[PDB]
Amino acid sequence: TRGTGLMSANNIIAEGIEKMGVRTFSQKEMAFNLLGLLTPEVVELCQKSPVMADLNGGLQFVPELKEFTAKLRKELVETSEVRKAVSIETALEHKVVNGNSADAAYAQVEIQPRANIQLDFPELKPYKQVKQIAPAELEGLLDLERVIVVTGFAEVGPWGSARTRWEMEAFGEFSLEGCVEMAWIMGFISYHNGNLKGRPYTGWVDSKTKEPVDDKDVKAKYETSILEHSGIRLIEPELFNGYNPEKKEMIQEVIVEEDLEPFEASKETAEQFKHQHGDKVDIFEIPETGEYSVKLLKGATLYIPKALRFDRLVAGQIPTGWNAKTYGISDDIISQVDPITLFVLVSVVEAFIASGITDPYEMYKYVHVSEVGNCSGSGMGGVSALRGMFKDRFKDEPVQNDILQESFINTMSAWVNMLLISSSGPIKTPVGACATSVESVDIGVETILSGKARICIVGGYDDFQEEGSFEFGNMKATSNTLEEFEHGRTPAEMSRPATTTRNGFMEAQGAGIQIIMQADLALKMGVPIYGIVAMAATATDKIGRSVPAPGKGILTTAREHHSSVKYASPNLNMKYRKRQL
Amino acid sequence: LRAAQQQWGNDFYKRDPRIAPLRGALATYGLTIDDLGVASFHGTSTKANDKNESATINEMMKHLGRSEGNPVIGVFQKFLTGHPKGAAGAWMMNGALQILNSGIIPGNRNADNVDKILEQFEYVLYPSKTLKTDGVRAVSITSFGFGQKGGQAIVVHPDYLYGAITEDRYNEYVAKVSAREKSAYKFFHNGMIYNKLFVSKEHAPYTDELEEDVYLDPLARVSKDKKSGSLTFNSKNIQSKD
Amino acid sequence: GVATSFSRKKARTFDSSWNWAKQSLLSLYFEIIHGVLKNVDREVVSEAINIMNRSNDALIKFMEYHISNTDETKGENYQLVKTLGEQLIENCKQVLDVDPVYKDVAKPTGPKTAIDKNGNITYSEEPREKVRKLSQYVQEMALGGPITKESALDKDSTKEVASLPNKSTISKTVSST
Amino acid sequence: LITGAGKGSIGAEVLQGLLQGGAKVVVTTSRFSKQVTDYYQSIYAKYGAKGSTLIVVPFNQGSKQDVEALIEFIYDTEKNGGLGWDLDAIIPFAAIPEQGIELEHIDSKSEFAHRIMLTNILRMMGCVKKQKSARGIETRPAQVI
Amino acid sequence: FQKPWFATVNGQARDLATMTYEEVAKRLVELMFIRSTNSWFDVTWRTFTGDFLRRVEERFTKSKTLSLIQSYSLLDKPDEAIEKVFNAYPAAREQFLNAQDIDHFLSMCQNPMQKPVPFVPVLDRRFE
Repeated sequence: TRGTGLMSANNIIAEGIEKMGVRTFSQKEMAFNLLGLLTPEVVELCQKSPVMADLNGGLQFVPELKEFTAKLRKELVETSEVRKAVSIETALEHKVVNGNSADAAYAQVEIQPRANIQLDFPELKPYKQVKQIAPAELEGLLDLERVIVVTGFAEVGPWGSARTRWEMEAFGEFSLEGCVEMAWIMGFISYHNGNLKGRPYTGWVDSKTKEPVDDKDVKAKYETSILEHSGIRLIEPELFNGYNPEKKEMIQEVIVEEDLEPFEASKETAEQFKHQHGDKVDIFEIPETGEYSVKLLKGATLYIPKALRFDRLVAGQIPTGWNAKTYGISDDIISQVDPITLFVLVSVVEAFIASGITDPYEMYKYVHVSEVGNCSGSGMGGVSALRGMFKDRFKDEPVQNDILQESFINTMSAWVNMLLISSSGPIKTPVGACATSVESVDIGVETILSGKARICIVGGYDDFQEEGSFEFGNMKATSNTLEEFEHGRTPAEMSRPATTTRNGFMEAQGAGIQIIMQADLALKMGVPIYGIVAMAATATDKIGRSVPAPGKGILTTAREHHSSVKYASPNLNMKYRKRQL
Repeated sequence: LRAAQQQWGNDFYKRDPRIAPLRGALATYGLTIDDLGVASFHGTSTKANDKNESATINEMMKHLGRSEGNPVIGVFQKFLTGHPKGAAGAWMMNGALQILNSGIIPGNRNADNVDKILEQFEYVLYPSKTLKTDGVRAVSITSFGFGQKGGQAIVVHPDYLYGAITEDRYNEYVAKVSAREKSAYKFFHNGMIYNKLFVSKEHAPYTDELEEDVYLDPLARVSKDKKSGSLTFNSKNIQSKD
Repeated sequence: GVATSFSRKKARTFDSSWNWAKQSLLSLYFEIIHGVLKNVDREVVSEAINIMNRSNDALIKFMEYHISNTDETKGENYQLVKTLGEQLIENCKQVLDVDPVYKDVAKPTGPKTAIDKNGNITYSEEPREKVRKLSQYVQEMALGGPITKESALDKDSTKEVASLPNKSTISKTVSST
Repeated sequence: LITGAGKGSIGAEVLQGLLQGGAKVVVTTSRFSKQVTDYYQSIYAKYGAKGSTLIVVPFNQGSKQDVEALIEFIYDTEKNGGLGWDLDAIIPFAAIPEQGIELEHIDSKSEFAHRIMLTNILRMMGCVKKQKSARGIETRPAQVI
Repeated sequence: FQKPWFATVNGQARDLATMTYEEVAKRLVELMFIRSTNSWFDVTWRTFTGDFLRRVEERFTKSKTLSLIQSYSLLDKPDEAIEKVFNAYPAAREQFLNAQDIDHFLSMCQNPMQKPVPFVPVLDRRFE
């Protein structure tokens, strides 16, 4: 049998053997021979006595096969080596007669690709081509202030930006432009321009080693790193303030049964312990320092840190090394806000880019400051802040005084306005949990149809955090990663929608943002148009007692009365409407 | 005129109970129900949601009498990203737009074996590999949240808008885009190599003297300041009779 | 070596052919319209088998739509796929309620060792001159050799597709030869 | 059942044919991984004909416990987490390559190989005999190729 | 002045960032090549224009290909060499210079082993 190619099962000498009038088989041929042996006639045959099939192809009739195959291989080898030892002599003789100058004209210049990362605007066809797809009656039929078009989108998520995410979602692998962008996002390369080792240089360098990188190499050098630290993967404790779902810190209440070794506490701290425990603690000043001594007595109440083992070890996390500073956000902002608010700012700037609008003020050349809304929203809001006010205040850790503001779901919308837009438009933050981002688009449309805003920034955003993931795994809404390891599933293949073995959703983090405008406005500003928003609707289901149970509310977006469907309505005819206009 | 265009071109179905708000919103741009090629599914990968979603969409298409053997192509984006709760739709929408302006319908690459129950849903196809079609015309984004939150949104290929305008206005637009696309491309690469895509505004476009003046004048716009080189409200373009 | 690998919980099932049919038609249909596949390629005939073997009503309806709504004016490709579609619908209607058949239609290949002037050895799977079909492969295997003695494919696939369900009666056996 | 049907093997082409022919096939893999399940899904989505099932299970033929557990898994009723199948054919192509190992070099590796390519074949045949005689199945013998 | 402002196209003041790759290459040939004598004023100026064309090819090629400009001697007919390079890569006729290809152009402008360029390519510290 001839396995794969060249070396495998001595394929090179196979033709040699065939010369002797023996047949060697491809895998497909030899597979057809074996399947012959399961045809009814051979099966019923094999049921009577054993059957010895010989699919040898007559090779049994070649004498001393061993030494005869060895012989053939020897003649191919000695003919290949002789013709190599003659080609290498003729090469040397050429190189001695023509030197290094007539054999230098044969060396061509290779061009190596650079990454030319495009913004991927929609291609506009010539007017004849775009006039043919729509019905000829459409021209002058639509109110182009009532037509909501999407003008710009971005996201920040486990696979980077919309651009990279698409490449991964469509082609299961990055191009050159993808690999570069993902590298740049995850920090694996910065861009240098000036003196490097004194010598002037321009282009990418490694971020760690400050070594020149060329674009052709960035795939080879950092693909593995990128694929390993991107997407759905094992939770990293760096990205969540040392949260390890293996060792999830709890505390536990114990009644102290024997006095504690007296310890040092400042006056205030001691008096705090005295107000809490009352008689169960004894405080005494130490005259020398003025620092107090505290002693817990029998029957006091102490909190022993334990540690639990949670079974949701995997989650869709923004690529390791993602950093708002990269996109150009300042440290005074990064400190102040919840990481969610970074994902939103980066989504909004990158969505504007994609829309062609670099300086948002440009939008106020064409609209009044009261006409640019922000109908985006979140399901759960700034959960880093909420953890910083409920756990990290309770544990008297140093938390900023204005943590409450940062927690509030609308704050991310507000922070956009305060840094980028500086509008006075409608500000409607919807909370729809998983459906928020669609409730947002619904609000956005309605806000623009109402006339209150000509442009709205819609979308959703949610962070992922210890307390969420724990409470999702308690409800049994998420996948149980230890059950998936028993099933052999690697992380990458744990989100498997519509499959038989789906048991729970992978929880992820990040934002998505679209810019929606009236078509008329969009055409006037000359902003790209990635699609019309023909319809957006929400719908609650029905009377029940299970809040997370999804229903058939949205089915209502297809209601129509079919009692009188005998003669098609003249209303559904475009010529009729156009005439009546 | 606009209200006249509205009554016939845009909102011809908002009273008629023989036209489904889905049917209408496709019919506006002279598309039949058979033109909704792709449905972007919530597809969380949980027992309950995925069967109830598929049943819903299958029943919409079956009521609206979408032709037998013309199933929507389901795209389950969440095999790759995972489910980011509130941002889920906003990813799916981005995915829908990318599908429209590419003709490429991605494939659920983790769809090892589609659940046998989903067979009963004729109008839903569950592809396991990317299909390069000759064009999508419309995409249905459907989400289902906690607390009976249930959304849908249709998104129609932008080329059905250009139908609506004249050759001259089209040509003006195409010019103005091709120019902006170039400026944006410039600003993007500059930003990316010098870490300055994000530039926080230090000032409102209006000074605190003009704040109220600008709010109260509906036709107040920003004009290129000659000195600063930014866009700011000038005191001669607020309550301006011109 | 003798570490236990097997467990019941790691069994992966695959039984959703009813779904993969429709994808496999839709891929073929777009491969042809973009011109990745041509009317001469054997790969078309393979896909037809792999579709006919998966035929049911639900598939036939899905073809009937996707083909009858193809606008043959839009290029030579669209007339090609519309002709091949109608054929493929007729074939699937015939073999509905017939058993699924393992039929190979690939090109039988023979080894080919080339040594160049420089002495580099290249192996290739060259299509055999005599045998071009499995039906001819059998006949070659029947006749043996001198040592064993003791004392429409590649030209028009659309036609070859038509002839898939039509069970060809063996007039005289290859055993007799 | 079919062991040793790795990618680029005779097995693989046998498997292709069987699926294409509506056979319900239990293939085994030594190196069970994402890449292998993704390949087998591709195969079945290409070829796998109506009323054809493909079960991919990890399995180390060189273990006696794994052979017994597999055969129990095929024959156990679905209710007991099995398949509840009566094998019609067994195709044990599972092997490990040995090269340059003459008589004097026979060691661990060669003895293990022998146990995969002989002994455990005899154990599978055994275990199939014991599950078919347990349920009094007499008229459905399992063709072994 | 004897060193014009480089980023001019048809007497209109622009910048490097607002010029296409074509418009740059033409403006190099306009200022650094001589029509009357039909020959590059310098040798290092021919080299500088080649190094810019091979950068273009690098920026718009999709895979490892063989440069159309194998030797800079082919630039001794410049307008044909431009036409030939921008016919292989017709995208570079409409796209503006990448911010990387602006920084590489200005790093070439301050090459010490070449006759200075006859134009002011930027207003910054080094304008003097």
